[PDB]
Amino acid sequence: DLRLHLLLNTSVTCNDGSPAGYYLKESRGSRRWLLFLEGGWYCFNRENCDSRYDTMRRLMSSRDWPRTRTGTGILSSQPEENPYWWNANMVFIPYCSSDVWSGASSKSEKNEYAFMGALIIQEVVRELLGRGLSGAKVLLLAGSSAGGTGVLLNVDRVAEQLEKLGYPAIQVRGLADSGWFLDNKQYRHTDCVDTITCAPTEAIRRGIRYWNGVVPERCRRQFQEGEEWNCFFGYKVYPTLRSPVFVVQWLFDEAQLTVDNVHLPVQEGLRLYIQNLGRELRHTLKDVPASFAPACLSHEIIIRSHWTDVQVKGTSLPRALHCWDRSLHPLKGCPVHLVDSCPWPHCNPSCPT
Ligand SMILES: *[C@@H]1O[C@H](CO)[C@@H](O)[C@H](O)[C@H]1NC(C)=O
Ligand SMILES: CC(=O)Nc1cccc2nonc12
Repeated sequence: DLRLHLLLNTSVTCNDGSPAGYYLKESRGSRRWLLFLEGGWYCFNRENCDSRYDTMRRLMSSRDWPRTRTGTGILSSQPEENPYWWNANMVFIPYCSSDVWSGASSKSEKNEYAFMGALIIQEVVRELLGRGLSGAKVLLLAGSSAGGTGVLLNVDRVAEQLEKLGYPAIQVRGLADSGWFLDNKQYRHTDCVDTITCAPTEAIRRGIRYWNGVVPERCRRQFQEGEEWNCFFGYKVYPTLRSPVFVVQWLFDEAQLTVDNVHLPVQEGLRLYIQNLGRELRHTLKDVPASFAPACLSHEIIIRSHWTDVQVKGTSLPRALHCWDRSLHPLKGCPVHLVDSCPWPHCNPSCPT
């Protein structure tokens, strides 16, 4: 299990002012640290953040958090379930800021909620240094869904922060799972009048000004003021990053199809859209040298119990991540770029059922 630790700096809080925290399994005999970022959508105005506080309060408050948690998938400590990093120090950071890990605004008398996702990550890193992280050699920042996007938004921040604090020997890397979205044309169109009819391109623009959200500096200087929402999209923010990032993304992500207003007898018009979405996602990963993109209709992977089962062209995800490890020291029989080529959901037989 991983034990809960509330942040000693109580000014860094969840949405409702309660302090944030992290769960930790520690491993003396290892200098490897896995920091996982939870996902769970977002909220971008007063009224849908109020609805989130009624039925998704654990994603906005820590007052009801459990006392331990069990690592699963890549966070497991059993080699049978986690052939990749079973012996590493494990950290699980609950997602309680609803800002795609981008906010930097406290609760005050102008703000009903606090959005401090970007600062939650700083404070966890700073407080973990005094518990072993100072002697680490690799800090892998991972996350799923909204946590996957938060990896891309924060991976260079964690590197830069450890450089100014006097720890230049720590190698910061990122693993973004199911956070590689496309701002594409929709299957049916609705203009942003409320929460259900507001596309992510436009909800995130409102979110940034509501959250006071931050983006990677070098991406900000490209799109400049008013256009920071572009940096929330994988193929646009990835080229500006310096830290090595491994990208995992289903070719037909269910969250991508949801925001595209697709709900699965498919006829022609829809057949082309689904096929065009798969080819478009492969085009964006063409220059991503460390990637893993099966042709399945699913969502999330790296922390599910059976994350070892999916294979792309004979290679499982934990093997590709191990091949990634060696490349950071083309390897014979140990590939890192694994993107399916068949063009319909479940054309790969190892897809999750
Ligand atoms: C707590 O965190 C805030 C925001 O990062 C910072 O301004 C403040 O100095 C911190 N306090 C301590 C005691 O570290
Ligand atoms: C759950 C989550 O974080 N979703 C998203 C983040 C960034 C861009 C997106 N485009 O569609 N969905 C997006």
